[PDB]
Amino acid sequence: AKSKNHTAHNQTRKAHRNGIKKPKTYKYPSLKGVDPKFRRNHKHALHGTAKALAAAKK
Amino acid sequence: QNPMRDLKIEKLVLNISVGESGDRLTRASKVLEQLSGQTPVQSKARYTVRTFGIRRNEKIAVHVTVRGPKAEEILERGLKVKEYQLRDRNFSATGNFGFGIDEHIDLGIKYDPSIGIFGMDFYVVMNRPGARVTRRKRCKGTVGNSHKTTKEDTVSWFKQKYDADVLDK
Amino acid sequence: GKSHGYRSRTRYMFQRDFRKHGAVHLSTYLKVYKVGDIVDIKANGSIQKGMPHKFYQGKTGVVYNVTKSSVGVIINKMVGNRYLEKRLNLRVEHIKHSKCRQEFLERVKANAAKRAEAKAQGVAVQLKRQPAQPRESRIVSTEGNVPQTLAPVPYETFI
Amino acid sequence: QKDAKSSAYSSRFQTPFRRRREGKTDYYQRKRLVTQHKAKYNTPKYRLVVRFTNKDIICQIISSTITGDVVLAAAYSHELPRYGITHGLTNWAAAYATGLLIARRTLQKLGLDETYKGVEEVEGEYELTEAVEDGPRPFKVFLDIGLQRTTTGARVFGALKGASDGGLYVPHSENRFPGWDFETEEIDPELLRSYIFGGHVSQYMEELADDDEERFSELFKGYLADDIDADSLEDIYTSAHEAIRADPAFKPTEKKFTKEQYAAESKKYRQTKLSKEERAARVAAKIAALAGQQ
Amino acid sequence: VVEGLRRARYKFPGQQKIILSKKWGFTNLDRPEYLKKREAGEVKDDGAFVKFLSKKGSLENNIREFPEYFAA
RNA sequence: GGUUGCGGCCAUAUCUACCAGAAAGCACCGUUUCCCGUCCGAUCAACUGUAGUUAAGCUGGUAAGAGCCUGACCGAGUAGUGUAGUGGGUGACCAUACGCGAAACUCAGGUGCUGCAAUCU
RNA sequence: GAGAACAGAAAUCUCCAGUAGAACAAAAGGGUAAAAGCCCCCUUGAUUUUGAUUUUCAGUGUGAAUACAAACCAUGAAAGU
RNA sequence: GCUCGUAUCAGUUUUAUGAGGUAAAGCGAAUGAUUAGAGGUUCCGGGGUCGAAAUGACCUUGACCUAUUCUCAAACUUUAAAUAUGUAAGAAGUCCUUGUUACUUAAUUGAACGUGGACAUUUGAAUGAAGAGCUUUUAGUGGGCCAUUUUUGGUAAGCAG
Repeated sequence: AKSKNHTAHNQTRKAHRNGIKKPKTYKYPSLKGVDPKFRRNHKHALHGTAKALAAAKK
Repeated sequence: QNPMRDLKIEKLVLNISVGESGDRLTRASKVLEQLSGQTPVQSKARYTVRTFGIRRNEKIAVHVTVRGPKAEEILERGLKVKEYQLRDRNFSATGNFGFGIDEHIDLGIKYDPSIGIFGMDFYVVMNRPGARVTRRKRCKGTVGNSHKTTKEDTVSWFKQKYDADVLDK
Repeated sequence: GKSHGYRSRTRYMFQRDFRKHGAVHLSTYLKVYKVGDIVDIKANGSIQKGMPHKFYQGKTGVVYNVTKSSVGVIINKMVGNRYLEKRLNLRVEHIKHSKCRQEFLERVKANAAKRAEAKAQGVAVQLKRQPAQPRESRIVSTEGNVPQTLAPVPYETFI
Repeated sequence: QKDAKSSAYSSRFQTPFRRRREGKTDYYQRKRLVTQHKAKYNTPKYRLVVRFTNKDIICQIISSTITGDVVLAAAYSHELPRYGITHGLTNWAAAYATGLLIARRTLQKLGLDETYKGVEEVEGEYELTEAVEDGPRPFKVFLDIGLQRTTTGARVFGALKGASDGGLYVPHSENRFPGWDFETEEIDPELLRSYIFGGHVSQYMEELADDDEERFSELFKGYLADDIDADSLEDIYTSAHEAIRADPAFKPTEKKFTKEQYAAESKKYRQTKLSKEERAARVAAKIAALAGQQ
Repeated sequence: VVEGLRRARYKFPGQQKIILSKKWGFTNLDRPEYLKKREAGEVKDDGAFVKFLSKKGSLENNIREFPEYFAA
């Protein structure tokens, strides 16, 4: 009692019903996976930038 | 047109190949060292063949390389032993040559009964200035056709020096 | 049994080249990639560390991370009915900049130049690109170019 | 003909890089030296390239770009005699002097001359150019010897030590200086100082004068002509060192001539290419004479 | 030879045609072209096939070969 | 324009044969006391550039050169290929319509360019 | 290919040619020539911590791992690895 | 259902820029297969005629170059399509102030983020958009089959894949 093993029939149609729309993009992407040295530096630089901006517009 | 194209002895390799290793091999290395004035290098086996009774890495041979006036004088001894009779077939097509002798005592070595009788072959490699050019690390090169050695030129040189002729055939 | 390895069916794809074997020229190491740069992936068969997968061979992505000898590239890969963001740690030998992005940046600079020129005098710059318009009317001469009449040739074996 | 290479062989032959087949550069170590940490985006990687030919010492400070390597500072043993070492322009002491000259030259050029003065009371001790607190870091350059064999007591490491003493921060270890012992892992400062100030050459001159006057008169001819001896050579080495520390500015020459006349002379003495029409005439004459029987 | 090829066609499957080639024998040159080259000297016979002279190459090698074309 | 050092593109740069090379810029050497390494100062290391050749590494030039690059309304709109027909044909396959479009062949040209620094009748 | 007494088709030595036609544990395919092959020297990074990532994937797990980070080391003159 | 009015879009094209080794083609280009000569064969091999002397002669196998020549390759290839396929076509953008940093640089050198300023009905191709986007929850399904093309095993099958 053998049966059909595999097929890609109807798969593209099923995908394209409500499918291949592009993923949504963001400003300020996640900083995970980037160099942790750069992460520490960016954290300190952002803190300093916020402090300086508050000082500039008190 | 011959400023530096004159031939000069590059080196003389003194080679013996013993069918077996052990006492024969070390005593033959010893006599070669005593004849050459320097320690020789032992050559192992490249593969295994049953007829010659050899196996891989067996230290089959011993040879040495001598250059300069000592090479020249050892050559003079070799030609004296060989009666200064050489062959065109003996001479190679690249300009180098050589020949083999037996009973090394003929060269003028004091017979030690321990070492016994041991033959050996001399091979003379010959060229002109430019060996540094051909085998220096930086900017490797090859000498030109005119600067390259050849059989007729080397037989002419070998006759003119020592006035030792070669038989026609 | 079936075989689906990491480098399966990559014979000719990762085949190095014809008469381009051996060491790689140092321009590739001299190129500089920053975060946000669009880069093309073409795996080098002679370099085995940092090699991308055969799927990402020939794809284009955005640099999101920079490291000692590598670069983080973001590729949108179609998985089923959607694209997922895959992050690759590729090497500078396998990675290469995008001439398309360079051309677009050059066009942006040019476009700004023409807009500045328009602000200078306003000569209807028409910033946007237009497709291949149909060719307008033209008059072609026959002096020295009298039409040579052609006819279909009879069949011949030609063997 | 046995000496006939196949058309297929010549077609499938892949020639190496031009410098590789000229035997000038090792692209392995060149990649290892030029490849820069990608997190340091456009930071140049500076190599102190040292090159040795008899009659010439070349020391250059080079960074690498896509269009080619660019030279920052250069010092030459052929202009060393202007600073005061006339003979032995390719020895260990001359290499040290050239390294000192290039180090001082680039420090003056880039503004790190006052800071990182180097060593003035040179004795031969192994030390690196440490960074000064509350100031700029020392100029970091990596040694480049090309195909020259790295070994103990080499003039390449003489130039290395010369630059390190001049003030360039060159990362290095002392186990290659003349005076480092294999059995006892300690460098001999006195031996290194002698090599720096020409102690080996002075020793050779003294022993030749003691034993063999024939060779001592056949060569060392410049020293005999200019009345130079064992102590005077150390004196002139020190004077050259202080003169280098004083004026490393690299005053150039006007070349006493002009590139236009140089080019004109070289062109008139050079050989000229043959035109396509001339080649066609040559083959026509060849078929007329060799082939056409006149 | 046409009849012999017809018999071979009978032996063979499918459909075959018999064509009177306009080239000279087993060469790839039409009969006028071979005739003109052979009255000239770019054509010289080997044991079975024929050797052809090239406008490019080593002139002395062609001259030690192809002597008739140059000296004719 | 020659040359050297560092190179970029990596044969228009390679390979075979031959001829030429003023002046500068590696040479056999004098050498092995020292550093260093080998059976062998041949390689590598080192000190003198001093008696000395263009040897010839190197460069340039020449071959109806091999190779390698660049083109073509040469091959050839051919092989192949996407789309269409209730097109042909027993079929194998083939033609047409709307498009895309090779390679090998055949000719023609070329035989390194260039960056930084230094130096040279 | 040429040459050297035994030594010859095959023993060791020496030149010349040699785009790899060799070798790299294995099966095949890639890859590698001042090396990724052969030899020599040192050595344990085949170490610790827990993250991120690729491949089959449901973007689950197992198997390998690409790039880092914080340490401690090896090697090399050093760049680096 | 939720947040939102001509939207961060697209089973499409164009422009620009990547990747491919399939069709084709090629084997006087590599590997493997394969037909036929001819030329020179003297570094071992076979017999015949000069016939008691070796590299003193010829015909063969051919220790072997061509002007070579006929055919080929799913697990061969220099070359190499068509159809498919990855990106980009901007305001989350482009240019002066480097303001912050414990990262980085020899260095206020770079890296990242940002404050001040300039850019409108061609805000940077075409076409369309029937409202973009987003979340929860759950049914049935998880035996498929048949054209036209590509294609595997098989003689073939209304065969199997």
